[PDB]
Amino acid sequence: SFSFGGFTFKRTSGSSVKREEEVLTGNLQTLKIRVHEGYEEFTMVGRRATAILRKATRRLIQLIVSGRDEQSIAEAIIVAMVFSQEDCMIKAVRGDLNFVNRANQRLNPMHQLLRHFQKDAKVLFQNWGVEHIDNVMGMIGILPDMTPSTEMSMRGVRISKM
Ligand SMILES: CN1CN([C@@H]2O[C@H](COP(=O)(O)OP(=O)(O)OP(=O)(O)O)[C@@H](O)[C@H]2O)c2nc(N)[nH]c(=O)c21
Repeated sequence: SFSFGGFTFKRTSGSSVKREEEVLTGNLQTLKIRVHEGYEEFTMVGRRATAILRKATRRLIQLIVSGRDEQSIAEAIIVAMVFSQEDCMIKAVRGDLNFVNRANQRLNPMHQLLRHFQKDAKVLFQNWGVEHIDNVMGMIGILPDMTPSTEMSMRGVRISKM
């Protein structure tokens, strides 16, 4: 297990090979990220939300989240989207990233991204994408403005009523 974004991640299936990649944000800032290539499934546990995530190579496949309120659910979605390393997330960055930790040391690139989207996830959610969903009992969709929907949801994302 490891911790990211206030969530305890535990991998429950799959594996990944690693490779270094440089990505370029819209503000023309180069970020050096470590990509984990391959299908993996994780449970995420937070203070007020939990999630199950399936990802592949820079690609969120499926995310289910449960939480007490809109805020904590949003927090889990943000962490999963950043963790996915999806291009649309990199492209959602606005301005330069220069965040530091509690010892004023520069955060590594995944935490630069996390901090950025913890401040504002509007562009992230807006650029992520939406899809039609099926009616499945116990599950509901969520739109980029956090409105629930029985018909549509952000791509790959479902909210559990349980
Ligand atoms: C995006 N990220 C970041 N990340 C981090 O990289 C750590 C795992 O690195 P690792 O131990 O070198 O790879 P691992 O798959 O565990 O190797 P192995 O299973 O052979 O022991 C995780 O604890 C986590 O902090 C990731 N780890 C996994 N498994 N998948 C991922 O997508 C990611």
